[PDB]
Amino acid sequence: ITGTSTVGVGRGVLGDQKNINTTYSTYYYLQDNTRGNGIFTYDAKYRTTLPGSLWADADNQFFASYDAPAVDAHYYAGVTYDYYKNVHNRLSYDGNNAAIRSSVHYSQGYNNAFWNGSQMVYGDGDGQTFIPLSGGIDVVAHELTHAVTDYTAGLIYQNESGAINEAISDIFGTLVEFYANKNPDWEIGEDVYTPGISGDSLRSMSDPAKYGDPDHYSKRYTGTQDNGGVHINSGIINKAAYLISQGGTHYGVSVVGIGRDKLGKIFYRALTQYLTPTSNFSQLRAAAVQSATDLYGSTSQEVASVKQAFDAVGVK
Ligand SMILES: CC(C)C[C@H](C[Si](O)(O)CNC(=O)CCc1ccccc1)C(=O)N[C@@H](CC(C)C)C(=O)O
Ligand SMILES: [Ca+2]
Ligand SMILES: [Ca+2]
Ligand SMILES: [Ca+2]
Ligand SMILES: [Ca+2]
Ligand SMILES: [Zn+2]
Repeated sequence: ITGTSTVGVGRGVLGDQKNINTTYSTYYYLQDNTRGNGIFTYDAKYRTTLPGSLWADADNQFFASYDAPAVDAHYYAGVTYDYYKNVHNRLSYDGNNAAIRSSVHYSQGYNNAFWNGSQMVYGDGDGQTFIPLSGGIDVVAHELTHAVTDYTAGLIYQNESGAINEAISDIFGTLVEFYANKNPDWEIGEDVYTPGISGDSLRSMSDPAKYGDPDHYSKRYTGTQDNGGVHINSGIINKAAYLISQGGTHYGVSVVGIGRDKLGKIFYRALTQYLTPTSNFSQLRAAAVQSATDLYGSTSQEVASVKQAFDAVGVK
């Protein structure tokens, strides 16, 4: 809508207070005009029709329980946008400042989230397995990254390419988490998962096997579930990414960590320059070393660490 840019205040899923960019026109809307072509947050009102209606508030104060998820989706989207802009010099997911849209309160007791090809969607969870998904910054960034991937490499959502697609989302979701410095970790969705059970998480990048995910190419899932295990085999790449950044010894192979920042640069470059819709793990390996090479030279430690990492997860 057309109106006056302003700032509201509200409480997020975790009960934290924060300021949000809104737009004033009769009502106060969850419309952030400060970022690219804007960030829009909608209310799906427990239905499945999208996107629903642009979030309207009467007083610019979002302290109602029903508001929480909207606050977070809106806020975290902004943070994610900033990350891409500040860090990778990317303007929105399309690189052309496309408007970012999210819908919350999707369905009833919906334990998931997704990028529908046009926007982000978040369920509220059943309150047992999950709480409103937008409460996790890694989650929001994961979703937004799916968009980035779509506009770039276009990795098809199945089998190996789909696993890569997933890993990308986990990696960047994690990097964004570190970027915001919000109790950063190498875990996925710990903030909205099992309300419930402390210390747990949906996925682990540092130790995927902890949750039954493969951490070695030899343990790759080859069935048909999960689109051919896109959310499973991602653990392999996730583990690799972890090693590149943090370093360590996995299956007898030692990897010298190069740090988060370099990890991001390397992966972003691979994503945007070398990956294709049908790329596989092995292709991912080549893209990654090519990027590092481009960035730090063939004889660099960076290239070295990338190689060891892939070796460590049995990806040649
Ligand atoms: C919390 C976690 C990061 C959320 C992830 C969502 Si997703 O974007 O990877 C996949 N979402 C869907 O498949 C929703 C249905 C759909 C809509 C449109 C097109 C295709 C599918 C995530 O990792 N989800 C996985 C784990 C769940 C327990 C949350 C999963 O969906 O398997
Ligand atoms: Ca209000
Ligand atoms: Ca965390
Ligand atoms: Ca996390
Ligand atoms: Ca938990
Ligand atoms: Zn995903």
